[PDB]
This record gives sequence, C-alpha cells and structure tokens, in this order.
Amino acid sequence: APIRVVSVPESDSFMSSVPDNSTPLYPKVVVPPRQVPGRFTNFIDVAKQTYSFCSISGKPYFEVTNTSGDEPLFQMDVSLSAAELHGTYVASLSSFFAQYRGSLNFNFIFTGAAATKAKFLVAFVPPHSAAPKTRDEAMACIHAVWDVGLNSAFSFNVPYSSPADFMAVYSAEATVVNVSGWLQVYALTALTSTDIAVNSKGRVLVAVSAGPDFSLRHPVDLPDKQ
Amino acid sequence: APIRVVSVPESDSFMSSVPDNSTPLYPKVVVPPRQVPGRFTNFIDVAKQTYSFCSISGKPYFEVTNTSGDEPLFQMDVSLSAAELHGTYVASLSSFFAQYRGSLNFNFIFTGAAATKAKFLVAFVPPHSAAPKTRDEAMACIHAVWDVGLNSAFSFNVPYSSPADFMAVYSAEATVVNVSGWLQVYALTALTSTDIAVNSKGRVLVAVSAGPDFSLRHPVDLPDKQ
Amino acid sequence: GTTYCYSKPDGRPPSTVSDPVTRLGPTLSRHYTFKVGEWPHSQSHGHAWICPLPSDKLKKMGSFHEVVKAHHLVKNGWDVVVQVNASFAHSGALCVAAVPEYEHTHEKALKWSELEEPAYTYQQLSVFPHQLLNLRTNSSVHLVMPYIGPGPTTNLTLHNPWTIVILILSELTGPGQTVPVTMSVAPIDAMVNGPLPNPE
Amino acid sequence: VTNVGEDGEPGETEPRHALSPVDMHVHTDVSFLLDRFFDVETLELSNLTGSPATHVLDPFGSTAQLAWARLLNTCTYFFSDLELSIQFKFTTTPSSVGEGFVWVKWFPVGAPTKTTDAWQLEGGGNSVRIQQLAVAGMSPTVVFKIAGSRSQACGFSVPYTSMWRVVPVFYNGWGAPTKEKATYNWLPGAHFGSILLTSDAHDKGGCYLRYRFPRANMYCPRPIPPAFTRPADKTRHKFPTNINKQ
Amino acid sequence: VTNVGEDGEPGETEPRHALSPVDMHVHTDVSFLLDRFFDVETLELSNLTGSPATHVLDPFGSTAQLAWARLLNTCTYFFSDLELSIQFKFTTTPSSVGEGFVWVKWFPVGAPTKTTDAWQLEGGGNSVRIQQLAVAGMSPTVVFKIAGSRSQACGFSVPYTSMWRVVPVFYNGWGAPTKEKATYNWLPGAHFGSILLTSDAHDKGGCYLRYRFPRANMYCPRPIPPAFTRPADKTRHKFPTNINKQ
Repeated sequence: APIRVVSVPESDSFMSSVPDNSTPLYPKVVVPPRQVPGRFTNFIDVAKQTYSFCSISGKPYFEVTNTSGDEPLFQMDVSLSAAELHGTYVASLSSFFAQYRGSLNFNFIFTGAAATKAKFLVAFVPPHSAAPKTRDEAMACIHAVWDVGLNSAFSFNVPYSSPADFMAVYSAEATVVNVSGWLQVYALTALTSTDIAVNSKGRVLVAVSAGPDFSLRHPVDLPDKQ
Repeated sequence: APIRVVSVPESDSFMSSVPDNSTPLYPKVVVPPRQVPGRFTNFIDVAKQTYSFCSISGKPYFEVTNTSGDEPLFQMDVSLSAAELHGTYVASLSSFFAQYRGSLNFNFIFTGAAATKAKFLVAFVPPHSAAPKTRDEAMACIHAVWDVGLNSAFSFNVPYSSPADFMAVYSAEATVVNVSGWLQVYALTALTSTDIAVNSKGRVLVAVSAGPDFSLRHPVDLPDKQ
Repeated sequence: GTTYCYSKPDGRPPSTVSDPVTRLGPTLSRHYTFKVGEWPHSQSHGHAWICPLPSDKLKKMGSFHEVVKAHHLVKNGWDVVVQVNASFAHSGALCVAAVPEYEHTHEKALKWSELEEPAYTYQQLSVFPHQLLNLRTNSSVHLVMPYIGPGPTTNLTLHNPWTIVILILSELTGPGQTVPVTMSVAPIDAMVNGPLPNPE
Repeated sequence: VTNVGEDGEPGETEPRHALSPVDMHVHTDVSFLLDRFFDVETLELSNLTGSPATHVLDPFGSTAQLAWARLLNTCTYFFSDLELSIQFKFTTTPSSVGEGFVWVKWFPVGAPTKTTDAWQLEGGGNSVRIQQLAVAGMSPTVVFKIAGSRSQACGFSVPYTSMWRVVPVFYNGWGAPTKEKATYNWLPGAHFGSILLTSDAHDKGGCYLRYRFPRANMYCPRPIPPAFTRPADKTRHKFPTNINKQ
Repeated sequence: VTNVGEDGEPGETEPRHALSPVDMHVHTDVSFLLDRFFDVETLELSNLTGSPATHVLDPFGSTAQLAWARLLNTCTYFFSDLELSIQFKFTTTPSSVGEGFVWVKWFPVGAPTKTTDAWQLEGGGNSVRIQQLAVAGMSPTVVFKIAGSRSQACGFSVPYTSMWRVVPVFYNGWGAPTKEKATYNWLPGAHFGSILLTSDAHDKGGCYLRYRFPRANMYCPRPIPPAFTRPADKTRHKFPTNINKQ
C-alpha cells in the first residue's frame, strides 16, 4: 500500500516563481465587496490610454523662436533608454521588462499664443552613420509637415523597424537590437507673431503614449542604480 | 489524510536521461512565429536525400589512366569505420550511434572529358579469406559493368548481408558483426582519348548516400579521440 | 535544370516592420552579369571561389543598388546562373552550392574571394542546396534562393544570408587554357524599408 | 488633415501597418506580475523569553530599490492575498545549533499583541519557556527545526484580513481623530497582519521574508518613479546586459 | 540501362530486396536526441560579496570533443527550450561547509546585469550580505543548501527568451553597426539567457551545468565534422568496444 516514490535531486530547494501555491492556514475568510472605480488589470492598457510628457532638457517641451531654421529643435534616439523619454510612464513601466515591441505615439501640442504661428517638419530617421544636421537632409526620410494654425496638436507615430521581433529595453553601446534610429523635429519656419516684442517664442509640449501594437515581455529585477 | 509513501532506494540520484521534465519557473512565454525554410526533423532523412564525396587517398575520386587493367582502382572495406568513408555525412552522422542496418548507395561520376572513354567493373565482394587482387577473380561476385559513354554517372548499391539484424558502427579486429566485405572498382578497359597527350587520365568522383533501408540506432557518447 | 534552395521565394512583407514597405518590381531590381574568375590547371581540389550575395558587388548592381542604398532594410531572394566556358576536351568538375550563413572568410567579410576549403567541407558541401558542374556533361548551374535569415528581413550592409560557393572537386586537365567561371545574379521579390537621409 | 501618405501635404502623415501580436500582453498583467515570491524584508528572531514585539506585514510605503517596492506604489488602492516563505540563514557557526526550533505565529489584522513567556515545558530538571502568543491555537503557529534541515525554512498561505474593502496605498487624511503628524498617510489596518518569530537561536542568525501576492487587484493608476538618473540631453542610458557587444 | 539483373549487360545491376524496418528511425529524431541532460560546462561559484559577472548560457559555438557540441553545429538555425541541472562537487573537505546555501538566479535574454551586495540579513551581531540580483523576485531565484544534501543540486525548466525567432548557429555578418572583429559571427541575444551562482562556499567547490533541450527544431543541415582522424588507405579504424574479440 505505501506508494513507491523517487525524490528528484532538486528536492528540498526554493525556486521563487514556482507555478503553485503554499498550504493555507487561515481558511474561510469572506472578503467585503470592493466596489471602488478605476480598477486596471494590465499595465499595457494604462500605458496606451494615457500620455506623459517628455523631458527635453528638463522641461516638458521644446521652443521655437523668431530665429530658427535649419538645425533640429528636438532630437532623441529611438530607445526606451533615451533621455527625453526619462520621466515618462511608458519608459518607467519598461524598466520592469527586458524586451519591447511596437510603436510609440508622440503628440506635440503648440502652446504659443493664438496670435502666434509656425510650421514644423517631424522626421523618423532610421539607423545610420550619423543623424542629419539640417532639415533638407532629413526630409528625404519619413516625415510630416505640421502647420500649426491648421491643428494646434499633431500626432506622429514612430514605427517599429527591425529584423528582430523585439528589441531591448535596456540599451548600451549600439547593437542591432539596441536602437531603432532617431526622432527629430525641425522648424519649417520660425515663429511669426503679431508683435515680436510681446510673443517672441512659443513652446511645443511633447507627450508619448504606447502605440496600438506596443508590448512588453520578460519581467526583470532592478539592477544597481545608475 | 497524509498519504503513505515508501521512498525507493535509488531515491535522491541523478539519472541523466529520465523521460520527464523539470519544474518550470518562467511561465507563459509565447514565442515568435518561426517561418524559416529547410527545417529537418530526422537526421536519417538528410543522410538519405544527400550525398558526400569519399576520401580516396585524400581526394574525392579515383583515376583511370591509359595504362590500367587488372588491379583494383578503388577498394574499401564495408564498414562505416572505413577510411574512404571518412569525410562523409553518413560516416560522420554514424559516430553518434552504436549500430546501423541497411544499404549504402555509391555513385560514381566520370569527369573525364567528352573526348575520353573507359569501362569499369564494380564488385561487391562478401567477407572472405582475403580480397581479390585482379578483376577476373572478383567478377565471380555481384558486379555491374559501367560503360561510360552510355551514362557518365553510375549508381551501385552495397547490400546488407549478415546473420545479425544490425552491425557495428565502430569496427575493430574483424568480428562477425564488424565488417560486411569489400567494395572494389576495376578498369575493364584503360582510358582511351582522342589525343593521349591532351587527355591521359580521367577522374571518377565517388559519392555515398544512405540507402532506402538504412538506419541507425543507439545514441552513444564520444570516446577518446584517435 | 532549376534547383530551389530550401523553398520557393515569397513576396510576403516582413512581419517586423510597421513602416511602409516598397516592392521593387522586376524592371527595377533587374539582373546583373559578372565574371567570377578563371579556373586554372594549377588550382587543386578544395579550392573555392566564395561569392557572398552581394556585398562586394552591390556597387555594380545598378538600379537595385541605387534603391537598396537609400533604405535601411531589405528582404529578397536571388536567381543565379553560374556558367563555365570550356571545350569538349577539358576534364574537371565543380560543385556550386548556395550556403545560408556561410562563414570561414577570416572576416574578409562580404567580399568575393578564394579560399581552400577544409576537406570535410568540400566532401560534404553537397549537403547544402547545390548542383554539380561536370565538364563532360554540362556547362551551367541554376539556383533560385528564397530570403533566409534569423529575422524576417536584414540590412545587407551588415549581413549576407546567401553566399555562393563554387568549389573544385576534380581538377582541370586537358587543353592548357583556363576555364572562365561566369555568373548572372538577379534580385527576386525585393522589398525595401525605411528611407535614409539625403547624402549632404 | 488629408491623413494617409505620400503627398506630403500639411497635416498628412504616411502609412503605418500595425504589427501582429506574438506575446499577447500576458506579462504586463497585474496579477501575474505579483504572484511570485519577492525577497522584501529580512528580520531578526526574538528570544523565547521576554516580552517581544510583533512585526507588521506592510510592504506598502517602500523606497527599496527593488521591483516589488515600486509596483506596489503604482496604484492608489490594493487588494490581494498573501503567501510567505521564511528562511533562516546563519550568521555564525552552523554547529552552534543542535536543535533550533523556531516558532512562527501569524496574527490577522486587529489581533491583540502583548506576550510574555508563559508556557513551561519540563524535562529532567531543566525547563523551557515559550511565549503566551507563540503557542499553537486560534491563529496559525508553525514550528520548524533548523538543524539538519535541508532548507532551513517554512511557508504557508494566509488571506486578506483587513477590515477595509481595499488597502489605501496613499491616504490624504488621518487615521485617528487627533491629527498627529504620525497618523497622517495612515489608516489603521491597511496591511496583512503581523508575525512573531521566536527561538533559542535568535543570535546565531536571521530570517529572509518573501511575500507572494495571489489574487492581486489594483485600482487607480499612479505615476511610476524613474529608477535611474537622467542621461545627458540627446543621449541614451547604456547598461551592462546579456546582449552587449563583447 | 537494362536495370535489373543477371544478364551482365552494360549498365545493368543485379536485384536487391530492401530490408524491413525494425527500429523505425526513432533514434535519429532531432528532438529525441536533444531532450536529455548533457554535461556541457563546469563553473565556479561567486562569493556572496562584491560585483560578480553573470555567466551566459550559450552552448552554440563549441569545440568540445563531446556529443552535444557537434550536433548543435549540424544546423544553421536552432530553436529549443531549456532545462538545467546544477550540481556542486567539493574540491576540498566536505566538512568545511556547515550550511552552504547557494543562490542561483536565472536571467531572460536581455536582462540588466550590474550587481553589488546590497541585501543585509542581521542576526546576533554578525550579518550576511547578498547581491542586489540574487534576491528572489521578478526572475527565478533558486536556493539550495549543500550540507547533508543527498544530491548537492537543483534543477528547473526555463523557456526560449531570445528576441530572434530562431538562433543563428552561424551568422555571415555583424551583430553591431561598428564592424569590429568581435561582433563578426555574432548577433546579440542568440542564447538562453544567463545565470548567477553565488555562495559562501565559492572556494570549497564548483558546479557542473547540464542542459536539456526540449522542443528542439533544427533548420538547414550543415556538414558534420569527422571526430576521429583518417585511418590509412584501404583500412578501417579499429576502436575499443563492448563487442571486441576477447
């Protein structure tokens, strides 16, 4: 009658994430009904239905002035480890995982006065020797022309382009699964105003959301701070 | 309620090839679709649908010259441990196993010029006191006459003839399950050419495939090199 | 005779690019013709001309070259015909194979070169999609290869999945002159991604 | 404006083809993430004798640079059950302990807590005394020996015992009528109860408390704090990793 | 020509009757062959303290004169899951260790890796410190004691975590935009992750890593390297064996 059993070598070990529960010692507790609004079941949903502001030089926006042209106003490399993605929800949620997949949605909100106007060219530049320095260079790439004064807000989707099905959350010296290129914003025209003495500059807030195809996998433990 | 169990003596041991899995600690990972061409599921299929070249004196072929006759041009004992089967896929795959069963298919490809011609007699000689030295001796055995200039390539099947259902992959001093005989190729006629100064010799490439009834069993670990 | 390497080509776009994919039609990714080299009597069995596709000759692929040059990723197969120009008094034989992820090349990476294969390799090169080029029977080899790689597409600047190996199995004998090895390459079902900046 | 691609008109954007699923968002699932053992806390054993204090199981207001700490701070209200793993690691010579029983007692939210040694065991002259609240009874008592133990641990599941329908991880108000700086982000009973580890070892070693949160429910998402510093403008953080260029 | 037998005409071959099946080619099955434990690697334990480095699980480019080494080199692309057996064998006196806990941490492909001792356990004066990344949490931590242990081992299954749909065993190109001799047959993440073995033993002994590859899939066969030297022309290799003439 006693059952012949063979003890596996990994026998008395711990294994932290076993797919099984411990023995219960305090049964039959019926818990009170928890009505309470706003329950969420998956972090990816709040990442997709919500936006955070980027950290451009410590502020949540870049500026256009009545003197601008050529040079890029905003530039960030496409990696969740990028600096301008620092204080964001999507970037911060990501540190819990090893890999990501999908697009990021950026939306720019021009907060310059109603008496103010400017036009922007926003480009997604794929991995390359070295990042364009002027807009005539970048305009060969995927880009959109944002004329404020048509819509004060503009959404741009940074796509996912890679031979790998997922890329790394934690970047490092450039690898083929580390970085996906750059996102740049140029001034197609400098800020014009009704009176340059009253309005000389206007600020574009830049916010990020997880794209519809965005996903995160492989939960990871936090490494030494840096 | 606690179940009466009896611990077997082989209890806390290792046993490397147990037919069972270990406990999973990192669940629910859905893996990306792996399209990719050319998947193979059994090594015997690639051994049968593919050919390798033999190693006759370090070259993948034997030669006929305008001076040949009698003596064997190619001779190899039927054993996967044979020398001329050395660099082949079938021989190399075999070292992973202890026993084999079935036939080997050899095909000779005459690469002498189109202005060249010769005839070969290929014989399968069963285990015997000592291997024939001339073709008039071997021709009493199973043999085929290959007239190049009829077909430039010729396939010959070395059969499986033994009282045992399988023979040894790893040969040694001759035993009843070690060796199955010899495969020999003779020149029925010497190489003839349109001009002996231009073409004096022609090379026959010899390739091996696993036969249709070929099989390998008993995976084995690699012993000390030799 | 046409040999398909592993499978026939497909025109399916890469599963891993959410950005616009451009399908290059046949008249855009055309076809290019090269002389691989000359097979001499002195060269011995095991010697091979290694032709990764394309990477050292991309600059000579006119139209295809211009388009590929301006984009980041490319998915595409190839249609190659290797030929040999020999008389009916020449003896010898080659094995021309299409190898996925070929490597040896001592990092003369992605450059068409010549090397000496190591025996177990020349003996077993037939294990890869290939065709024998026996000088007494034929003069051509025709191989068609599908896109292949660890991911759904690549960057041809950093990776050449397919590389054509033309290997000497039986040395050249017969008339003293050499036998030129020739090759036509045509990109097939080419798809291109993400345009790069202007070259200023 | 215009919407989709290649005319380059103002407001017009180019075509994007969304990617197909693969992983199914399984890993970003709240209850999946929390149903695993986390090494939160490490704690000292109390001597069998005296008047020890119970340790409250409250993993909520943490600052620890660990994944459970931030994660538990991502919502405003939380509900889950609990599982524990208690281990014991020597800090002296393992041969100091020849028996080493450890009494563990778990207390539901709201349980009375004053204990003093009161239960005497007698044997051949010498005697042993254990706490009033270490004895096996109404609430769970677990007893494990550390000596020859192949794992010097114990473990069990316990339910949500709070009186609140949900635990406020953040509370804009006071948990007591007297509004003392103390009772500020407070609310009594916003936890899992308390435990009492008691043993003749006490010196000789410590514990290792791991929590597992089965059946987790989170309410009202909140901002998630950074974890790393901000790299320089227009750069990327570069971390050591599995992948990395050799 | 003529085909089948006994007239001896040019091109004619004699009759052969193929053999009946018996073994059914079960043993030459790719996934059958790989689903067993292989002793690949042997490795040293790191001390609990300091800043240890993780060991990457990459059995792919091996030269080892072992059956798994060549076998894994028989295809161009590979996919499989993984199982591990970690054992621990003393290299000193077994009585040196009175407790000997060993913390094992496994990391999925792409995981961050910088660790320094940071979790303190306290007990009776003396204290013990373990790595930031050895603690139980997000990824699996296994803890086994070596002391009285009847097998001084542990073991568990882990899945394919790479981002590549398939692992390239051979890669004609570079894994990084900078084309350094280093990143040549490379490609980041073409592996099973990494582990971190950490313990107060560390000196005193080493490990023994065995891999098992359930659900293996191989793509594009490649040449199989010889294993033994070439015997003399027209001879046979002669090896010691079970069979052999006494």
